[PDB]
Amino acid sequence: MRECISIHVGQAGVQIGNACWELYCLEHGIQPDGQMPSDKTIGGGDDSFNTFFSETGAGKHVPRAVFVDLEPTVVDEVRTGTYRQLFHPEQLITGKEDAANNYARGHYTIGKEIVDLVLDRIRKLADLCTGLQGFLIFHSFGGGTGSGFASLLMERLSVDYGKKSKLEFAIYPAPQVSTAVVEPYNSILTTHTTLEHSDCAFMVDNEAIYDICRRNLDIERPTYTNLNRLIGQIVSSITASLRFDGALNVDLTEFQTNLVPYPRIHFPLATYAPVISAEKAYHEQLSVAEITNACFEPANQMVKCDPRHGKYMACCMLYRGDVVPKDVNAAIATIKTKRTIQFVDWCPTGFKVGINYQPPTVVPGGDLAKVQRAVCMLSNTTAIAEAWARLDHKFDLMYAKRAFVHWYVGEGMEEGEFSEAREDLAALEKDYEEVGV
Amino acid sequence: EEVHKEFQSLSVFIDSVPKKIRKQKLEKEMKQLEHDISVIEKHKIIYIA
Amino acid sequence: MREIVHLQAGQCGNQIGAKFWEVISDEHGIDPTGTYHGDSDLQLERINVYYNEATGGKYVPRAVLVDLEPGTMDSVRSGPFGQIFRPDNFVFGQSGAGNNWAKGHYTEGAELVDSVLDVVRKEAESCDCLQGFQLTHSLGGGTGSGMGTLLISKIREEYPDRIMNTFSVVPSPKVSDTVVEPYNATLSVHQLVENTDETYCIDNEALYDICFRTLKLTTPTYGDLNHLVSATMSGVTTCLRFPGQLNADLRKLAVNMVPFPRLHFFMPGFAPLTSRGSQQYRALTVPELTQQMFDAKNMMAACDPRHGRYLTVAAVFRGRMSMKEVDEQMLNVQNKNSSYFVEWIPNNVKTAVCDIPPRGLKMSATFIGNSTAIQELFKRISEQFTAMFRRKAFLHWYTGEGMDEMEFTEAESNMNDLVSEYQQYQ
Amino acid sequence: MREIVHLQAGQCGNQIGAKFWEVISDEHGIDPTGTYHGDSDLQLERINVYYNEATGGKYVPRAVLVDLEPGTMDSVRSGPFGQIFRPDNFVFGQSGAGNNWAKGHYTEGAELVDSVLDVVRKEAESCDCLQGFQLTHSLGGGTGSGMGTLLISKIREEYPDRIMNTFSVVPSPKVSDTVVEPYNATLSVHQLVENTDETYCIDNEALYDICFRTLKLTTPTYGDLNHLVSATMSGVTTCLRFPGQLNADLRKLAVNMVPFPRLHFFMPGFAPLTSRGSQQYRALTVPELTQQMFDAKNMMAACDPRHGRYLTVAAVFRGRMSMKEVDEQMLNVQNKNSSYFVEWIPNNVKTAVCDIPPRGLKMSATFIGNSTAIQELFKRISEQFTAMFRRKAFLHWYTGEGMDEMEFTEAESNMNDLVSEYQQYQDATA
Amino acid sequence: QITIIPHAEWE
Amino acid sequence: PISALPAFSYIPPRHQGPKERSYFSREGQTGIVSLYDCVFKRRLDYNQKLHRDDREHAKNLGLHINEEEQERTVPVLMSSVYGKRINQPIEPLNRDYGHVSHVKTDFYRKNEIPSIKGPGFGHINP
Ligand SMILES: Nc1nc2c(ncn2[C@@H]2O[C@H](COP(=O)(O)OP(=O)(O)OP(=O)(O)O)[C@@H](O)[C@H]2O)c(=O)[nH]1
Ligand SMILES: Nc1nc2c(ncn2[C@@H]2O[C@H](COP(=O)(O)OP(=O)(O)O)[C@@H](O)[C@H]2O)c(=O)[nH]1
Ligand SMILES: Nc1nc2c(ncn2[C@@H]2O[C@H](COP(=O)(O)OP(=O)(O)O)[C@@H](O)[C@H]2O)c(=O)[nH]1
Ligand SMILES: [Mg+2]
Repeated sequence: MRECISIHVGQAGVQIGNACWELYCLEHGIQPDGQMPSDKTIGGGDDSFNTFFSETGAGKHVPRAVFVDLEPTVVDEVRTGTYRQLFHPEQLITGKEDAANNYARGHYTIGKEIVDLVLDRIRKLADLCTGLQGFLIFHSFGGGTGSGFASLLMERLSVDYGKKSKLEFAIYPAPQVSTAVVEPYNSILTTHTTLEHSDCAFMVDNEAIYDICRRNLDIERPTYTNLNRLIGQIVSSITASLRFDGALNVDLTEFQTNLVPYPRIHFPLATYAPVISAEKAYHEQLSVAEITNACFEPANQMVKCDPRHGKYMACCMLYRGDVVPKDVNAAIATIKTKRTIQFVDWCPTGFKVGINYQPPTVVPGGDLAKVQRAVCMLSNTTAIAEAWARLDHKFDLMYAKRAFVHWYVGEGMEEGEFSEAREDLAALEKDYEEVGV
Repeated sequence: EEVHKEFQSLSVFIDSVPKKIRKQKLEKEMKQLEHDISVIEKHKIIYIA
Repeated sequence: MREIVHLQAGQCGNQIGAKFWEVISDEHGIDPTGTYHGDSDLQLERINVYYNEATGGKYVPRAVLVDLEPGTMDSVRSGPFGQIFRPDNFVFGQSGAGNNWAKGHYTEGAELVDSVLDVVRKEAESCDCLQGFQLTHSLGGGTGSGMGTLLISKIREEYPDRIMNTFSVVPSPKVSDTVVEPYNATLSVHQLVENTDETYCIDNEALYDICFRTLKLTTPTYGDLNHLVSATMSGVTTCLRFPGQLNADLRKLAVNMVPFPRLHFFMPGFAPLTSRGSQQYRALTVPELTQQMFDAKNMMAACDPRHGRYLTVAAVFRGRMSMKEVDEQMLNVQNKNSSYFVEWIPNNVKTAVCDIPPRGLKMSATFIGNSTAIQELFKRISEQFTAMFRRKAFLHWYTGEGMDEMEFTEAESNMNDLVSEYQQYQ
Repeated sequence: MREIVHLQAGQCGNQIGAKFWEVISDEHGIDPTGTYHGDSDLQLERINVYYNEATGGKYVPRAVLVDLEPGTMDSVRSGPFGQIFRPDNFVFGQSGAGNNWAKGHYTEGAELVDSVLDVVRKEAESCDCLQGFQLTHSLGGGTGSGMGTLLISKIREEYPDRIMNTFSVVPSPKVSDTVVEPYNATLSVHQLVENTDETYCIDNEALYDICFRTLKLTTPTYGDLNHLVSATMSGVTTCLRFPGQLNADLRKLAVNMVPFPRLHFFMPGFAPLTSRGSQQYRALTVPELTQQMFDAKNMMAACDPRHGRYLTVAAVFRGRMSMKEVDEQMLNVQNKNSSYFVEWIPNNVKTAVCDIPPRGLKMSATFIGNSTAIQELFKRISEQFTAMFRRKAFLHWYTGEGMDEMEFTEAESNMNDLVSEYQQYQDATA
Repeated sequence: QITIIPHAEWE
Repeated sequence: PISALPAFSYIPPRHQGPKERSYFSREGQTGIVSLYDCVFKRRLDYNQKLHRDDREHAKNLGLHINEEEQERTVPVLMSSVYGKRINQPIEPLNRDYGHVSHVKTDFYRKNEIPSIKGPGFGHINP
């Protein structure tokens, strides 16, 4: 029975877990204590809250997540937060010292101390689950822990569970704004493991949610919590088919099959619609055609790239709320009758439509006004590789003069892994070019 | 406190003889006051003559 | 769990360290008695980075105070917050160095170093996981520029992995109070470059310059100079003690500011330094601080960054804001003053935000930058030192300690090599 | 049930015994009159190990105070706890020995040993089940170094099975107040090694160093030294006196402490010694207690243990506490200082626990060590003795008392053989 | 279970 | 001295005035009124939860930071920001669309072997 396990690693992973688990608990009715006000007894939906929560002997519901950080305070704030008794104590795992923005430190020196502890914890959650669907793993490329420890942990999980699918959600370094100067090295070195040990990954850059939140939602002063809320809503849109019934329910394996044409091409881009504030939502009627047209606007992409500069390979629509398949068909005909939207010649039919019933909810302290229908789009296209190209340019300008190499070398890795990963990314960009041909 | 703060204000290296005597004067008071507070905490009832 | 040991050498560093221990006591809520009278319990969560615990809720500092003269010891012993320190940590000699580096480093050095290792050890095993060492001294004294270079030499052999940071005070040629100052400094800079992860250069003349013009105070004493240094040290570690949106530590920056192991001299800055009458015509906003540390007049040392290229830049913000505009102001200043940044490193600026603001002002930021302007500071010392050494003036004092003349040439050669490779990186 | 008989010899032994009886009377809540005014029931449960019952609810110390000079008895009787001792327990001659071991041991000792044996036999047949004898003297005296060893010989003949321990004050080479001190030392050490189950060596120079630096007292009188020795002597037997989590006694420590009968010399130590300045800045914990008892400066003897190898170590803890910090801390202090412990004995550390804290404090610890460094002081006594003896100096005072010339030779041979086997046990392969 | 102090001591 | 008196240093002991004169609220005492009681009247017991008696509140013992954030009108801790106003009322939860396991709740039972014997009291009257 459908169950998914969270492996949130890094400060980004922990904060995303904060947002997401708040969203799940208010989606299902969980109080912060761990007792819903009405479980089973009066009606009661057993299948509703066992994709994420598990029942205990005292009738409390435990999240199916693992919070891992090599620094204490980011998880200590959760241990002292309002969900202290909601979370499991041994689930929250901390370290005394961190990688300090070093992939090498997070991969070879400090990760091996607690890798056994996190893998035994994950084995316990896998014991708890009966039919496991996949692991949602949240991290960033820039942070040393969130790169090195994430890479080592998922390369352990690959041999631990050969078939059990892994969904990698990660923060992509932004083209212009940056919070570190050693992040290109860590991203380049992470990309090898993210290529060889992933089935589907959702690298996102902060600048896109910044500009979208400013333009559509009218908040002049955005913070990280709004981005985390949007990411959590995207994940809830993904998992709505597992949580709640629909006319065309879509399992994770369904879009895994219908999003990946070739094994090396598993880097889709996700988008959500609609994102409007209440004051403007007063005036504008919302329908399927308008929201699905909002999906295809390049200004609403969560990754800084123009799909008009590339070609769509596959597209997965996840409609949610009060939507009707006739309107989906009308919208898809309207979309297909556009010259600006391009598709590869080996995909005349490039759409995976799924439909749910329950509308998305709104989170207290949130930003989005309530909208009775919503949609998520997962587009596999070739316009993403230019971000890898500019990251390669930044890495090359770093690596010509051997800057910051001494930190990694004194840690103790071998230097040609840098050039090896550069070659691998050049090959990946070449493969994307071949598909673009 | 003022005796001990004076004891605390005291020089760490004490080479001179008039230093060496003024250390003791506080300790004579220090032992006395500690003795008095010790015995009054022994019981709450004070039957005295 | 994450601890810092705060060494204390020389008359300058002792008064600077005394001021620092007062300031952070006024951030965590410690009376001169030593009890926690704090209001927020957030003030008492991470106090064990700087303080050790004692019976009855007593907090003792993790500071080892050393000086070759017991007289300056009594001064801090008579200070306002002089009562918190442990007298066992008070280790001192009997005869001073007379501002002679070789006397400190060699002659009067061997006897008292052994005592200070034991306490430095004793604090080290007290903490379960020690992040690294903190030491304050002046590069113009006999102990701190002397002994102090000897202490860091031994502890790097004994704790190699641990980070050592030094708030070393750098002499100015414009206002000089020592004439053998080039001799002791040139024999000190060689010690820092071979063993130091990060160094901060601080000049008293620019600290006077800020008080004269940025603050316009009528009589800046040495107490005002020390607090301005002290607030920077609290601005370094504010993200370690208190949580913030983008947490960081001393190692988060340490890897981020060092492109090559030779370059570890930085430009500390404090953002909210405004004159007294300016507060009336003011409206506290984030870009105001952004304009405030990116002028060279706010710099606390004696070199203009407009004469060099900024290699790496950090601005650690302390207080509650949001990150969107501070990235814009990061991006705005990077595109505007592109010439003064290096081309081979895009995104030269690393930012961190801690939520807890300082007492007395909502908004505070600490700027730590590595620029090519620091090469104008070593060159000016060699201009003086070679004038001394060409005539062999003031040599019999150092030669009286038994050391050779070869040490002078290598120290100049190392600093000449340092500024040569520092010039090729421009 | 398990009684201790306190033998008290010489001026030094008399003073330290007076201090020790004062301290244990403080612990058991006994006034200078003789009545019990303590509060807790456990303060009077095993009082009969040092105290004999007397009518009117009185308790008399179970000690025998012997001296050839009547002068020190007047001071003892004039002390604060002076009238607590039974007058019949005082055995004094009319003239002393004048620091002459031969006069103490042979000529003038013979008349008074009969009286001492009479009172000791009465005292021994008082108690039903006697654990043994605990003696206090100095090897540099005339009586304690002299007739005290003769009493040890007679008692070891009389009661072979009972445990006897000597808290012996050993002279220092640096600070010396007698010239025939090496003569008395070499003529005594032979007796102690021939019949002694355990010796605790205390040195006044080391005690003075403790007074100088650890406690920082400006005018350290001999009362300070006697108080410290009293604290050590109490801490030895606190476990026997009071219940604990892991009880022990004199035989518990001695059987565990003596691998071979020739090695019974031990250095003592007391943990909670801090200056009044140091009391303010301290976190009183078992970690700091272990650090303080394992630093070699706190040692009560005149030998640095870092030049030898610790054969065996025992720690008796006083006060309420949890064993795990002790077991892990003895384990890690075994682990770091691996060079200073012998390899042919695993788990060189033996621990005992008593719940009742000392009065006026919450935690305390007493350390008893057998280490290789103690042979240094013996070899220095030999270096002094041979240098004085080679010129045949100061021997007429002894030779007028009727002994031969070969007793010095055999005592020197005995102590040379002892330090030889001590060094060969130092140099041993597993 | 009562403290007793002399008058001179109390003064 | 008066000249050695500083030029701008005005820092008292870290105590604030009224709640208006604070970044925070809820002013209270130190909790200790005599440092003689502080230094001397230490505790004979050892608490087993803490490994060091000096580290009295190392595991958040008797500290109510969450309670103080809910008391104060604004979340100072920025992670306390993300969940504060859940107590305010939100759109009633929609429940009718969620899976329920009819197969397990009907097909699968525990015991009671009904087919063999039917002598029960008050049954099979539909
Ligand atoms: N979207 C989002 N990104 C975050 C968040 N927190 C951190 N990040 C990103 O993560 C990157 C650094 O990684 P962190 O998660 O902060 O730290 P880490 O993963 O523990 O790795 P280290 O920095 O070495 O300790 C930064 O560049 C941020 O862009 C968050 O809450 N939301
Ligand atoms: N910033 C600052 N510098 C100081 C202070 N006190 C002394 N100094 C500097 O310290 C230098 C003298 O140091 P010195 O006492 O010889 O150091 P020592 O030999 O190591 O003890 C002088 O050049 C002063 O400029 C102070 O309070 N603040
Ligand atoms: N530690 C200590 N040693 C003492 C004390 N009184 C005397 N001594 C030592 O005893 C030695 C003299 O012993 P002595 O009186 O000749 O012993 P006696 O001949 O048996 O009476 C001196 O060397 C002193 O150091 C004391 O109170 N404490
Ligand atoms: Mg991190």
